[PDB]
Amino acid sequence: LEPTDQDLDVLLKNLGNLVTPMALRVAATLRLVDHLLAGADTLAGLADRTDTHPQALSRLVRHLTVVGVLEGGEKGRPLRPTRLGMLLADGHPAQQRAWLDLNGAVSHADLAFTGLLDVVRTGRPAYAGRYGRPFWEDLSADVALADSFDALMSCDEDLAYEAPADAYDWSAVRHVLDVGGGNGGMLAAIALRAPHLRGTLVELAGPAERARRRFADAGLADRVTVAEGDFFKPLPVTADVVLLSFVLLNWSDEDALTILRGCVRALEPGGRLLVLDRADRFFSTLLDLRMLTFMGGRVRTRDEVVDLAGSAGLALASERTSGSTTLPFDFSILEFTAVS
Ligand SMILES: C[S@@+](CC[C@H](N)C(=O)[O-])C[C@H]1O[C@@H](n2cnc3c(N)ncnc32)[C@H](O)[C@@H]1O
Repeated sequence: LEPTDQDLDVLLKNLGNLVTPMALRVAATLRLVDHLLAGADTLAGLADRTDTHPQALSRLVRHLTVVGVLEGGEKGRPLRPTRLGMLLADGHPAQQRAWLDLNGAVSHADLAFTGLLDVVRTGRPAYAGRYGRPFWEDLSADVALADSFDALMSCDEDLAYEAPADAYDWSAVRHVLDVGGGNGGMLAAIALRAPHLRGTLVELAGPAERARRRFADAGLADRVTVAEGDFFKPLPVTADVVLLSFVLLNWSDEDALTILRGCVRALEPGGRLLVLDRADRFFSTLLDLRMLTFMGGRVRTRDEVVDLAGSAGLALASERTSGSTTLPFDFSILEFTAVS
């Protein structure tokens, strides 16, 4: 095959273009579009409001103009965002300004993509190599990253867990061990549906503190407790139900296996281990690479989790996938028993 000039152009402006996406991130981070919409319409004006180097900013601004994010400033027209540029306004529902915000977790993490070669070579995430510690430990210690990461996820919404909680019968369930339960959304929805149910959530300090508050707010502290812990170490209690809610997808096959082995060990005899997890092609592969690059994990298909569970001494007992009005993706609950 012989590449056309159009192929070359698309490679240079788009696919191989690492400059423009950083310009967008700098643009979002500086609230450039917001400052323009609030009245700034000159370079010195924007520079003054962003505390940026006037000449350097003009250069970012020329680029942003060529690529279609800003317009005007014809060297006597007024500097302004384009229709596309309006995506960076603070309140657009697509939250693109938050996604690109270098202060935010996702964009911050995206920068670790400069270590992608090593990621493809070793299968290991680049995040720690860039920032000093692994993704979740970083988010745990830094509330701005944690909250910013959470704010962009549908799981963080008010009714996020109603449907999955609705999908399983908790009536006879006595004690749920919620491994890496985050701020406790699933556990709370469960505890509310099952008044006699007790719960134990194991988490890093950051999310543990937020889960404590969620449980208190809900009148659940009497029966749902929070334990700060490392789910790579032996779990602190046993339970007739062990829950992994959107946890496995964050880990490599190897790390996910060590987590499950840990869960099987805390699972009381006869108990149930539950894994709740789960154009078009572009977005899944994007997500997949972020997951790999950020934390060493991946979205696994059903069978893949089944085989992984099988290697942890678990056998599939039942499976259910369903949709929600809240989530942009259907969810699924894999229910396992100890095969021994
Ligand atoms: C997808 S997030 C939250 C998952 C949550 N159960 C839910 O329903 O969304 C994954 C969680 O695993 C937690 N985590 C990561 N490493 C951990 C570890 N070593 N010990 C405990 N929790 C950990 C993170 O703090 C994060 O809250």
